[PDB]
Amino acid sequence: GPLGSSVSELEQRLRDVKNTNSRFRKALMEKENELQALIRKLGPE
Amino acid sequence: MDSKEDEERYQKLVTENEQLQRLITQKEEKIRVLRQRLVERGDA
Repeated sequence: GPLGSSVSELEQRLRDVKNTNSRFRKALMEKENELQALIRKLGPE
Repeated sequence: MDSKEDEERYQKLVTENEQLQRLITQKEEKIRVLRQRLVERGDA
C-alpha cells in the first residue's frame, strides 16, 4: 500500500479503521433488523 | 504528497467510528430492553 508519499504507520491504521467502519456500518444496519424483528414480536397481544 | 492527505481521511473515518459505535450500542441497548418488554407479555 504505502510505498511512498504517505507513511506506512498512518495507512496501516487507516486500513484498520476503514475495515472497522465498513464492519460497523454493516452491524448497524443489522441491529435495525433485530430492532424491527422485536417490534414484529410486539405485534401480538 | 504527504501523509496529511490520507491522515485527513483517517481522522474523518475514526470520527465515524465514534458515532457508529455509539449507535450500535444505542440500538443494541434498545434491542435489549425491547425484548424484555415483549417477552413478559408475549410469552410470559
